[PDB]
Amino acid sequence: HMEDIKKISIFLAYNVNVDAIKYLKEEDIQKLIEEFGEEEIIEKIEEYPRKIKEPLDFVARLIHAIKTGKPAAVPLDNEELNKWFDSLFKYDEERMGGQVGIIANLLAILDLKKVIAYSPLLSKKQAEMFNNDLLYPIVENGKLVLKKPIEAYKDNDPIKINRIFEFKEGIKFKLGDEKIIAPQANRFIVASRPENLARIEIKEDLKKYLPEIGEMVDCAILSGYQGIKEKYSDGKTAEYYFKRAKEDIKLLKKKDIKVHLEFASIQNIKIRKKVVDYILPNVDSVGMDETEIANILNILGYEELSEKILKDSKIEDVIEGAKILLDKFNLEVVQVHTIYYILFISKKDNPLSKEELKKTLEFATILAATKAKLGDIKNIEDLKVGLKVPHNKYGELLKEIVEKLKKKEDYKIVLIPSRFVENPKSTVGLGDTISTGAFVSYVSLLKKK
Ligand SMILES: Nc1ncnc2c1ncn2[C@@H]1O[C@H](COP(=O)(O)O)[C@@H](O)[C@H]1O
Repeated sequence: HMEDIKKISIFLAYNVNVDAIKYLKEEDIQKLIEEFGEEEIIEKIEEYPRKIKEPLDFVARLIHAIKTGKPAAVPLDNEELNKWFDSLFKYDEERMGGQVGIIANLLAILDLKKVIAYSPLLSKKQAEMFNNDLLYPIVENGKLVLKKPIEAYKDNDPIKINRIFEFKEGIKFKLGDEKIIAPQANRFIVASRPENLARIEIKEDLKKYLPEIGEMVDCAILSGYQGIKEKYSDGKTAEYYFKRAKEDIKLLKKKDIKVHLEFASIQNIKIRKKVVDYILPNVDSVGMDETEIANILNILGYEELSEKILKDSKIEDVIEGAKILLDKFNLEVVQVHTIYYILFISKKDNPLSKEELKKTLEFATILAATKAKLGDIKNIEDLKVGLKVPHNKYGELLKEIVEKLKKKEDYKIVLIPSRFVENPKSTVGLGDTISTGAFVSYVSLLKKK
């Protein structure tokens, strides 16, 4: 369990935010009903507002989402309503949000050699969420300077905050003559994609220093493409920002680094196709689940294979879909993870051995089990709790099937069962945790060679 991971430097971009979370109870929803009126809410629920313009909009959309138990996200109509919303519906706790912020703080906890995180906005309240060991790129006096986020914040900068409302399964309240029971625990999110506050991009002053960043770094993890809009009020489009994102990878890759992408669940099929066209063909590693790999194969035209994966979920079909992704997009490794297993596929000429790829995946299952059972990771010593979680029994059966499948190839295929937690404290961002552990451990073993 010796960690060669600490010898790795990494760059992260682009999405960082603050998560203000409210843990709802029956008493909280009852107070909203009395304050705003049972009859006005019912009338508003039939209206089904697309955006929240008055406090009654948030109340109606929240109750509507609890009734279905399905996730829902509704933005505020205007950014000038932020202070009014926060003073009206107070939070329980604030913490770091976003794929960059969460993973960077975790990598800083794991004593990585150098962790450079970048985000467009850096207010004082946001810069205090970062770990003190993190570094933020700044241009001053015509040179690239890495300084700590608390020493590089800006007072005039806006802040991006996601207001999250969690409700447990079976929360019961009465609205009118209807009795409402939550069929499933879920989250209702009040958040906005960046426009007129910031943009998903590396600013023009830092773009000339991306190759210099790629020299002092071993690998990069890029995320946040789901926040790009189709059109913008100033006249810019998604193509404008996806082209520049393609430029950032090319500038970073003028030096020898590995770039990793975690395939996020993007509802917009048009932005999802942009990530397949602009980002995926230009990175070196990709991680996803069974649902997203079927979405990718569907975009590539393998509709017959996409339907088999979503309907039956047999490992032999998922393996065949990952081999299509590997050969088409100049990738080095494809990683597929579920609740039962995590699959790893590389080409035959990969410098790592079969047993080394297993050790890479064994670290990913320990880091994931720790976060699922503990709910959060605050110290390196906490990994011993994830070690206590035994392997999935059904995944051991899948492992034997993969060994037998190799009866007659140019691929290194490794399967390992996942350390499943029966009663996890949380499940948000667990896919980013497994994928980061596998990629970071994979870059470690390549560095030894
Ligand atoms: N109770 C659990 N114990 C361990 N791992 C889990 C548990 N629930 C979910 N996971 C992992 O979380 C991943 C979710 O990633 P995603 O759906 O891509 O965000 C799954 O593929 C599982 O590997």
